[PDB]
Amino acid sequence: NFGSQTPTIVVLKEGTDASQGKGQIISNINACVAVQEALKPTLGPLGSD
Amino acid sequence: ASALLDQALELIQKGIHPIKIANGFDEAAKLAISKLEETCDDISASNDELFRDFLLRAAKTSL
Repeated sequence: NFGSQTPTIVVLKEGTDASQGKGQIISNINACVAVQEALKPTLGPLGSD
Repeated sequence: ASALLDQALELIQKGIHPIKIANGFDEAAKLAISKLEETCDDISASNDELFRDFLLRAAKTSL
């Protein structure tokens, strides 16, 4: 009423990441599999550094 | 060290694992040290007059 715009009230702050859907927990698993790939060939005596 | 690395490049092309390459130089390095320790002669039996000359042999080599 005090303004012609009447902005819609967002729940969270601007810039907050996305939310529920399909692939949220899968991204966390793929993030762990990504870090797990770096430590993968370092296993055993015949590994690498 | 570059000579060991340059010769290791050809062996990586053949598909040898690097640990077998590294273990080979470790056994070869100790074997070469064990041979060179036997063949070299001792100079402590000589007197001080000749021991000074051995320093002159190495002094002219380093300068």
